[PDB]
Amino acid sequence: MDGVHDLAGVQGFGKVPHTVNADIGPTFHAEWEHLPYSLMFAGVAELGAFSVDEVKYVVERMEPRHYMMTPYYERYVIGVATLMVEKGILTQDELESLAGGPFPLSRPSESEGRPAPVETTTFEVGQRVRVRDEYVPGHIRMPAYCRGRVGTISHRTTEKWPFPDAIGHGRNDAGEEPTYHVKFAAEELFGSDTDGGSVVVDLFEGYLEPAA
Amino acid sequence: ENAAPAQAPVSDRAWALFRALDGKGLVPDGYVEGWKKTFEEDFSPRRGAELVARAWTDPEFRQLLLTDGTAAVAQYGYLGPQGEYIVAVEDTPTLKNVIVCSLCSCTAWPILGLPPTWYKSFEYRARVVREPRKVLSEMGTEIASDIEIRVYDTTAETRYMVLPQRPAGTEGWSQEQLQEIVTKDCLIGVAIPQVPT
Ligand SMILES: [Cl-]
Ligand SMILES: [Cl-]
Ligand SMILES: [Cl-]
Ligand SMILES: [Cl-]
Ligand SMILES: [Fe+3]
Ligand SMILES: [Mg+2]
Ligand SMILES: [Mg+2]
Repeated sequence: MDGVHDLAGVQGFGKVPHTVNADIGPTFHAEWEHLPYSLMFAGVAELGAFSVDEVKYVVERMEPRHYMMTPYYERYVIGVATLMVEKGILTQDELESLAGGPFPLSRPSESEGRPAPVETTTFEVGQRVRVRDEYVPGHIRMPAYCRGRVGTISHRTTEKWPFPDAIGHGRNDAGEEPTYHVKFAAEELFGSDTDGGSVVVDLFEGYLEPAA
Repeated sequence: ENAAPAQAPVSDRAWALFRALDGKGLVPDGYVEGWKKTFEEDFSPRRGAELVARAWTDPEFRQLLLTDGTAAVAQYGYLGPQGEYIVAVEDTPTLKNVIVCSLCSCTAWPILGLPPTWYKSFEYRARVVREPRKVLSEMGTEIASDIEIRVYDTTAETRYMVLPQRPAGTEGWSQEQLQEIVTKDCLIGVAIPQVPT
C-alpha cells in the first residue's frame, strides 16, 4: 500500500530528535503506553484473533492526516481497537462509551490481499536480483524506494515465514517463503541525491526476480 | 480542511480498550502487567552489550555471532519476541552499519530493548536511508568519507544488531568494563563506543 507510512526517502523533515547517548527516559512515558503492545500479544497469542502482520497493516490503514499527527503508541491503540471491532470481538459503541468520547478507527481495507506467489526462484548469495515492478494496494513489506531496482543477495534466511501480503489480510493462502538481504547501491535508489553507501532491504522471495 | 478528528483523551481510549477486553474475560490475570515488566526489566540493551563484549574478547564466539546470530544469542538465553532470527552486522575500518525500520519501528527487542522515541520518528524513518552520513553527523557521530555507510532497513523478520569496532585504549579490559561502553545507540549503529580520557 503506497501510504504515507512509506517514509523512506521523503524530503523535508528536520533534525532527528536525539543526540547520541542522550537520556531517552523510561521505557514508557505514560501509564497507558504498555497497553498497545500487551493487547497486541493478547490478540495474537491468547485470542488467536489476528497476526502481527494484520497489526502492521491496520496502522497503515489509518487515515493519512490522522497517521501523521498521531504519536507512535497511540497509533497501535487505534490499530488494535480497529482489529478487535473488525473481527467482531468488540464494538465501536462500547469503546466510545467506555472512553467517554470519540474513538475514531483506521479506515476499512480497500484490498482483499493477494496469495503467496506460485512462481518464485531460490536465489543464492552473490546473485543479482530485481525487485518486481508491481503495485499492491494492500499490505506489502516492500518500501517503494526499492521497487524495480537491482541489487545483490547478501543472505538467504534459513527460516521461512508467511507472505505478508496474504497473512496481513488474514488469508489462508500465505504459504511460506524465505527472505533475502538485498544490497542496493545508494545511487541505484536515489541517484546523485544521497550521501550513503549502500542500503540492505530484507525482501520476501515473492518480491524478487532474476536481474536481466 | 485538514483538521484532526475529534478524540477522547488517549489515556481514556487506551484504558477503554483494556477494560472492554478484560471485562469479557479475554485478558488473563496479570497479563498486561507481566508484559510491562518484561518490556521494562528484561528486554534491554545491556544484553546486546554483553554479546558485543564477549565477541570482542572471544574470536570463536565472534565468528559464531557473525555467521549464526540466532545460535549465539540462544547460548545466553536472549531469544524472544521480535528477536527470534538475529543477524549481527560487523563494522570494519571501511564500513559503518546502521539499522532502521522505515515502515514502522521494527527492532531486536530482547537484546536492544524497545526502540527509543527518536528511532520511531518520522525524521529518522525518512532520512537515514537516504542521507545517513548527515543524520549521524547531526546526532553527534562523524563518519569519515573513507568509510562506506550501510543502512539495514528491518522490513521482514530478520532482527539486527551492530557489532561495532572495538576502540583503541581498551586492551586487556574485562568483559564488564567493555560492556559499559557499548550503549543502545552503539547497537543501533548511530554511535561509536567511547573510551574516557
Ligand atoms: Cl494513563
Ligand atoms: Cl540523479
Ligand atoms: Cl522469479
Ligand atoms: Cl528519544
Ligand atoms: Fe517496524
Ligand atoms: Mg510512496
Ligand atoms: Mg585488540
